Amino acid sequence: KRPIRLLPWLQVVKIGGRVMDRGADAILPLVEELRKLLPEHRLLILTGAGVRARHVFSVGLDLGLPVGSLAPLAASEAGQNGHILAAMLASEGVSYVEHPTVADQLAIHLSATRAVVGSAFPPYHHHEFPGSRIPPHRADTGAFLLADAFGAAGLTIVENVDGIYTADPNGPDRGQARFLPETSATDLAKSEGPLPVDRALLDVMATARHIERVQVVNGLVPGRLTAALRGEHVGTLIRTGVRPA
Amino acid sequence: KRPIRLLPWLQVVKIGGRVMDRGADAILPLVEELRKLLPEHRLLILTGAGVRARHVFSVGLDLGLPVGSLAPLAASEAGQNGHILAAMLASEGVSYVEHPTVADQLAIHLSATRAVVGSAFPPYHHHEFPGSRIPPHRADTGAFLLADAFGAAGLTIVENVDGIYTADPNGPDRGQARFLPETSATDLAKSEGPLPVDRALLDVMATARHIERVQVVNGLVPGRLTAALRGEHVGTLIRTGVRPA
Amino acid sequence: KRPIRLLPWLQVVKIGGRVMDRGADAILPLVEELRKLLPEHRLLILTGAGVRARHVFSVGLDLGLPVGSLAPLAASEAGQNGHILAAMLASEGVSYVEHPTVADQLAIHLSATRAVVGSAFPPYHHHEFPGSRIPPHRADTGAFLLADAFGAAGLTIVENVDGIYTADPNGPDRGQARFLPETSATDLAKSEGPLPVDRALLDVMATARHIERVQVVNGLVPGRLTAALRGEHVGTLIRTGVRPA
Amino acid sequence: NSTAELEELLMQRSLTDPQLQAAAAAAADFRILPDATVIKIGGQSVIDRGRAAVYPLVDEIVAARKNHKLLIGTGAGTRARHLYSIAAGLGLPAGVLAQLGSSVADQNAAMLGQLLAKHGIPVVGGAGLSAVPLSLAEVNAVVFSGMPPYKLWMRPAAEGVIPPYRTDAGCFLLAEQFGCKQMIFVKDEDGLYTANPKTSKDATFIPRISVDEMKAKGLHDSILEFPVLDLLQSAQHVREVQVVNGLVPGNLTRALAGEHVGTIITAS
Amino acid sequence: NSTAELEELLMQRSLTDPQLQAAAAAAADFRILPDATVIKIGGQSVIDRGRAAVYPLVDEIVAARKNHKLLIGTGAGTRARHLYSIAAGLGLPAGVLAQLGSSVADQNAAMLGQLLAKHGIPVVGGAGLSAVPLSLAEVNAVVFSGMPPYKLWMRPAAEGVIPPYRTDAGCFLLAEQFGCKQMIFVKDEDGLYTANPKTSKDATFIPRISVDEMKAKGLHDSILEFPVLDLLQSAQHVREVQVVNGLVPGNLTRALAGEHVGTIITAS
Amino acid sequence: NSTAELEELLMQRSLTDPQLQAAAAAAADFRILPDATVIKIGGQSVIDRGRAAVYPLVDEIVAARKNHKLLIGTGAGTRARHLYSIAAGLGLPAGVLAQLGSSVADQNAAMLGQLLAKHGIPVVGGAGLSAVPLSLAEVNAVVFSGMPPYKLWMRPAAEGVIPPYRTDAGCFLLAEQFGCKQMIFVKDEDGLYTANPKTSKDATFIPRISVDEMKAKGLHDSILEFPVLDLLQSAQHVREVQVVNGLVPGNLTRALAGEHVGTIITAS
Ligand SMILES: Nc1ncnc2c1ncn2[C@@H]1O[C@H](COP(=O)(O)OP(=O)(O)OP(=O)(O)O)[C@@H](O)[C@H]1O
Ligand SMILES: Nc1ncnc2c1ncn2[C@@H]1O[C@H](COP(=O)(O)OP(=O)(O)OP(=O)(O)O)[C@@H](O)[C@H]1O
Ligand SMILES: Nc1ncnc2c1ncn2[C@@H]1O[C@H](COP(=O)(O)OP(=O)(O)OP(=O)(O)O)[C@@H](O)[C@H]1O
Ligand SMILES: Nc1ncnc2c1ncn2[C@@H]1O[C@H](COP(=O)(O)OP(=O)(O)OP(=O)(O)O)[C@@H](O)[C@H]1O
Ligand SMILES: Nc1ncnc2c1ncn2[C@@H]1O[C@H](COP(=O)(O)OP(=O)(O)OP(=O)(O)O)[C@@H](O)[C@H]1O
Ligand SMILES: Nc1ncnc2c1ncn2[C@@H]1O[C@H](COP(=O)(O)OP(=O)(O)OP(=O)(O)O)[C@@H](O)[C@H]1O
Ligand code: MOO
Ligand code: MOO
Ligand code: MOO
Ligand SMILES: [Mn+2]
Ligand SMILES: [Mn+2]
Ligand SMILES: [Mn+2]
Repeated sequence: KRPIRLLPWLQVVKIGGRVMDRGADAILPLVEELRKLLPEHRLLILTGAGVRARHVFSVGLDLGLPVGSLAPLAASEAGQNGHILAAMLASEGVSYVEHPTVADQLAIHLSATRAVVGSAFPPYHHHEFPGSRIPPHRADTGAFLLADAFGAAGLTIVENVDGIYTADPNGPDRGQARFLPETSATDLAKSEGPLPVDRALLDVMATARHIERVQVVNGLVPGRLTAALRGEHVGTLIRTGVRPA
Repeated sequence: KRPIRLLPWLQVVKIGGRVMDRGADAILPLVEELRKLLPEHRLLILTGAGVRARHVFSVGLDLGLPVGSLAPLAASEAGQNGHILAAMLASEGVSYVEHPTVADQLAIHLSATRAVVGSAFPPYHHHEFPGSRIPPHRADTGAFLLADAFGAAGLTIVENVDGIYTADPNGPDRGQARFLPETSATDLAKSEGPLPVDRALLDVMATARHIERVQVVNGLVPGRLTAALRGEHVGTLIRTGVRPA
Repeated sequence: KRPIRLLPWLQVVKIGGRVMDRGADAILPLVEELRKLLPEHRLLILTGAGVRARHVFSVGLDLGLPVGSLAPLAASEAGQNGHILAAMLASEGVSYVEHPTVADQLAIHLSATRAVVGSAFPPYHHHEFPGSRIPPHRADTGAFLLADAFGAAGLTIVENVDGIYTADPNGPDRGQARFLPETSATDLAKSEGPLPVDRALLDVMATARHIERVQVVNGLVPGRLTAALRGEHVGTLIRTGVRPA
Repeated sequence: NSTAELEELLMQRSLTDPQLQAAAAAAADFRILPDATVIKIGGQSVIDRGRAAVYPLVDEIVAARKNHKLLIGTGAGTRARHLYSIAAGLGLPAGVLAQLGSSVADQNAAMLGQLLAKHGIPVVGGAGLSAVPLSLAEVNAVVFSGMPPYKLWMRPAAEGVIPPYRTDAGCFLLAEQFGCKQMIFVKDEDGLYTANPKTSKDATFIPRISVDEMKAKGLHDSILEFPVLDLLQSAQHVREVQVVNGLVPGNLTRALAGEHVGTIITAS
Repeated sequence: NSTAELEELLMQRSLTDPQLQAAAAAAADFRILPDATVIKIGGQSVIDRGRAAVYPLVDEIVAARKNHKLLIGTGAGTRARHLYSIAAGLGLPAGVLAQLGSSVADQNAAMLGQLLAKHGIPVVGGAGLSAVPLSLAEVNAVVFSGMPPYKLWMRPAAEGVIPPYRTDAGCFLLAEQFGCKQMIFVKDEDGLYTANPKTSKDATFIPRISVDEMKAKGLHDSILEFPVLDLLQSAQHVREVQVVNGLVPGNLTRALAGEHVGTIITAS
Repeated sequence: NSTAELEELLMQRSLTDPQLQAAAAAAADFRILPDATVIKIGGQSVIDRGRAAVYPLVDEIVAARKNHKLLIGTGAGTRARHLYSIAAGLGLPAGVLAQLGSSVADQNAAMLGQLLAKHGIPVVGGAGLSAVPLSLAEVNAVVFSGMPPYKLWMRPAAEGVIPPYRTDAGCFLLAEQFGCKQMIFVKDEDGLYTANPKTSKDATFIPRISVDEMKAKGLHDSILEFPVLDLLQSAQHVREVQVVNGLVPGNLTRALAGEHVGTIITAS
């Protein structure tokens, strides 16, 4: 049978780096919403990287650096977003916790306080996989690997758009972009074209053991994160293909 | 007068590495018993090393390595047992904590949560004492040094046998092995022959300042650990020769 | 406008290294007073260095070492004082926490327990400023930088004298030393002559954003720390020149 | 293409955008340690065997580092299998087993490193660069633990909780990301056979084979972790690997000299 | 004065006592790394520009370390400015921004260090000595991140929340406290001008100037962090610095050879 | 005996079993750093004395490392005694004092190491191997803090809370476990006397003595931590130590050259 759930009562929330990139205008309402959620859920809040990782990719690729060099360079930006977000929640007892602490001591930290913040990137470092010159295991992927390894009650991905569309809704084909209320990871993996989530997220969903659904919701709309953590359908649901025991 | 007690309300429990070696059949009932004890006691749970340290001793000795090399190699196996045991208690808020954290931050960690797990080996590393080719300061010894330094309310040693016998009850002289309900460390130190506890444990008992009795109980019998933590006599009591103030 | 307060509910208490130097006669009553304050306040207790730093300055200066070498050598002594003080409060759930932990994880640690102890020295290390051969950013300075950066509710400096005098009250001009119940940092900075607080404390007070007053009180008189944390005037008040929003 | 066009895509598109992925693929290719060779010393196949296997390899490492820059990774072996068995029986997930396996590879690195210390060769951390550049320049070799640092973020296999990326994968990925010239796996068989030589009488030795040919013969999981074969097909810098028998005296030395001992597995 | 008299003051007086301060000032003066040069490679001015700027400087570093011991610190640049902007807009204080800026300088150190790794030059921690003595003795150079380690204890500026002590200050303080012989800032302009050359048509080049003269001309915050100018006036060991254009091929090499390229800024 | 018989006992018996203990005693004996000498520089006896004592020893270390591989450990001294006094008066246990003493030995290592840094000699961690193999191969010396890492697990003495295993024991144990060829304690007296030379008029110098003879003369706790004498009797590799006066110019140099300055204390 499947492995046990280590932290079955845990809710994992991944905050997009590009949400953080919007600054106070986006972060202050999200922090207020997170504050209200602290008494309702036990939260592991994981931040992605955003635009600064694109800059370091631009420099690193111009220098010729391999994908195992670019991966920790990008992960650093997710960590900086996590320190920023944690600083905003410090007065609620929330702090940033490092990867080794998340890996081995999360249980005690969530006993001390209602939420902690960490980096959503996984620590693949120079052991990132070759193939693409862009690190494949990024913030969505790391957050899901963690949530599923813990057997958490859910993973909610907080985006700067309503969810997944059939095309980039801020891109050249924006006009034909249709919103997808629900999809399966296997269907997404068959599609070509951009997504708001890592392609590697769909791969780790295929080998997942616990998380059956991940919702992508618009963190720029107050209340959607709160609704999503109660299972209300306010963004795109991704079925992982895990089925119940 | 004797040094103060740093953590007088602490109960220290040392889990034998060979108990862990039995796998789920032994570990699951022990984890269930530990879960029930979390609301009753403030627990520092320390794991020993077991059979994997014997393998690394076999390799290391074949390579000629000195006792200061073998000591951290064995300690690593106690740490792995601690990570395994902590993972099983994670949903109760229990995590593994590293040696420096145990040494300097145990008070805050036991304020955050009811129990933590650590390695029972002491960090003697390459400063292990010479003499024997087998590291003398092992899991029983480290657990006692810690319990007595903290001035803890007790140390209970959880074994794969009922207690100490006059001979190895799984050995060649098993037939003449008589169970010892109670003994003194000084008497044990005078005896030759194997024991279920480190010989160095008897030495550190002689210089102990607080712990007057250590009970060795069979962790393979559900309820003996619970009884022992209430001071009920269900295994072998070792009198350290500390006397009350 | 001014930066937000990260930990507005925090009280910071700096314990002079020379108070610690007096040993049990001074430390035991202070520990008893701190114990009684744990249920009243959320405390960050920061220890200074005291006489041992003077010894290492004597050796280091005799060896010709620059001020960036002497700064971490002195900071080590404040850390040792912090470990001593924390050990005395361990049975109350209090532990020493390292500088990186204070900088990034203080919120979660004060959620786990009522108080923590750290080093009052800032981690300037070999990046200490040149000019004086004596490290300028010492225990008072580090404690204030932290308290003001956090936006803490106060910083109280616990001394071996009643407060600031017009001359060293244990020095050659002791006879003309007049007690100063209240002063401003700018006035002190204009005075020449010794003070019981770092000269650099007055400099960081000039750029402070939150802390309006710091009281220096005699930790050798039981009850003055307790009174000072309630805002009662029992030592020297230093006005920083911050004004309310 | 151009740097400006790549930077534009990098700012404006998702990293998943195929157009962005294609422009990044045209970037220049820097090899960080192009003159170094990565060697994996097997845990079960070599170090677990003790003095008779390890001491001759120590002698070869010492002789080889005069003419060759070496990154020497260690396997895990029977103690990791014991830990995997305990943890798997408890229902623990692959991410938990990954950390347990890494401590066994660490133990093996420390034992090998202590035998090499008097020759100046240090044990260094495996996650990245650490003391590698300085040591490679001075003493021409370092020892590291071969387990990848994925810990709780280890990708699970399709079935079971055994971490699929273990010390073959760890050593291979470092060779690949440092752009090393050569990757040698040191095991306890002369190379790849058409069947497991320990449990097959009539297995035939294979001097050279591609990954695709291996898969077409059922040998996907044989002398190398099958995930390593897929990593090899995606590699930018290390497009073949060599598997040699470390129990044959001089086999490592001869492999470093360019002799075709063992089996050469090619990406294509 | 005497050691006994200094020790007496050290035991009996506050460290604030002017008599104690004066006796400590008479102590002998040991230079820890007197033969080394500290170089700062600008973040915005060099590393952010990519290959065209960085690769020639890598070549110069490699050539220079044959005759010169080098401590090479990195700046932060545009990613730090982005982080400062986000955090400042949230009301975060200078001590929080300081830690964010340090991670960008760390990124730049890692990128530069990976280009130098095959030449044996490591990336080392910047807070102090670390692997510096051994590396300087063997491979004659190290790379470090230039941000000072003040973190939440960063002194704020008089106005605003931008950390005033950034990577110019960090590199300068290490040169000063190690007693290095020379401090070279590598930026993207030939040196100091009477006005910002990027936004002024008629700026005039200044080959040599004192800190006091700079302040009398409004140039307190120009090509160097103004706090660095005050640190320089208080310095014991490094009483002048040189600012050179790293985009000019050979400029670093020529500066290390004693050529007066760029601007020499003197403490007095 | 045989490896199989030892492995059988190792699997089947308690480690306390005398038969297992005896078989392990027959194992081969590898010396990790057989050509190195461990030197302890006293805290109270040397470093606390400042320039007049330390600078000549720095010169000797620099001259000696051309012909000798050196591991240089530091003592703690008067600041540790102050900390022990404060903590003991509070009722704190030996395990707490042990950590306090280690920070003073660390301070002394940093001061000594900064005087040696321009000669390439680093300060390294004392718990084990760290940067020792690489540094010993290149610059022939390292500095480390001499306190053992036992921290809260320090064995207490029979009486009192002073840690019995301090920097003499720490340095000795590293010499023993690395299998070094020589262990030299550098103190402030010519060697062992029949009484404490600082408080006895008529003490007689002892050039050579065994541990047993020392105990029969009441000298168990004299110029060396008495626990070190018992460690020496149990040692496998270092069966004698030499105690020399570091205040005599050239005494360390001459001791390294094989001259019998000072006192040789033998295990038997
Ligand atoms: N099919 C799609 N559906 C929705 N958004 C898409 C799609 N394809 C591309 N996008 C783009 O992805 C953007 C989100 O960008 P991205 O996923 O890189 O940011 P992020 O998740 O905040 O960053 P990080 O991965 O660092 O956390 C959306 O604003 C949208 O423009
Ligand atoms: N006199 C004795 N009384 C009881 N058991 C003994 C005695 N002598 C030997 N033994 C053996 O010791 C075994 C326990 O082994 P051991 O003490 O090595 O394991 P452990 O405590 O689980 O391991 P670790 O020390 O790594 O925690 C018992 O099962 C028994 O066979
Ligand atoms: N103007 C002054 N007013 C009061 N005390 C003064 C003054 N000038 C000097 N002092 C001296 O300063 C002493 C306090 O010393 P100091 O400030 O060094 O100790 P501390 O604060 O305990 O140490 P640390 O800074 O390491 O925490 C007082 O006992 C007094 O003798
Ligand atoms: N077709 C095959 N050809 C050769 N060897 C095979 C084949 N199939 C299976 N094997 C077995 O695979 C083994 C190599 O894997 P093994 O795990 O022993 O190496 P390892 O690197 O020591 O692993 P670790 O280092 O993790 O312990 C060989 O000992 C061999 O018996
Ligand atoms: N009077 C002046 N003379 C020369 N340059 C000036 C002057 N005033 C302003 N500058 C500007 O200052 C810049 C140098 O500062 P800048 O922050 O770019 O360097 P940096 O070291 O790369 O910073 P970082 O490393 O933190 O990114 C020059 O590019 C120049 O445009
Ligand atoms: N019989 C004896 N012969 C020689 N010296 C003795 C004797 N008995 C006591 N001593 C004293 O022991 C001292 C050596 O111990 P001491 O603690 O000073 O050395 P240390 O290595 O500097 O200690 P630390 O390094 O921990 O400060 C000598 O200074 C000497 O005065
Ligand atoms: O990172 Mo922590 O381990 O808050 O107790
Ligand atoms: O290891 Mo921790 O220090 O749980 O806060
Ligand atoms: O130092 Mo800690 O981070 O008590 O959880
Ligand atoms: Mn996204
Ligand atoms: Mn036992
Ligand atoms: Mn003071």
